[PDB]
Amino acid sequence: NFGSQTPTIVVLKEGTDASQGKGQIISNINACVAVQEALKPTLGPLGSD
Amino acid sequence: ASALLDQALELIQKGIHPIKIANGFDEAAKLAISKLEETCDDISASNDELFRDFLLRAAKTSL
Repeated sequence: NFGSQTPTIVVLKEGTDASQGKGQIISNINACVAVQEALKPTLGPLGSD
Repeated sequence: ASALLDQALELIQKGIHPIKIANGFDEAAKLAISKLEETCDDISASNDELFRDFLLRAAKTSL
């Protein structure tokens, strides 16, 4: 009423990441599999550094 | 060290694992040290007059 715009009230702050859907927990698993790939060939005596 | 690395490049092309390459130089390095320790002669039996000359042999080599 005090303004012609009447902005819609967002729940969270601007810039907050996305939310529920399909692939949220899968991204966390793929993030762990990504870090797990770096430590993968370092296993055993015949590994690498 | 570059000579060991340059010769290791050809062996990586053949598909040898690097640990077998590294273990080979470790056994070869100790074997070469064990041979060179036997063949070299001792100079402590000589007197001080000749021991000074051995320093002159190495002094002219380093300068």
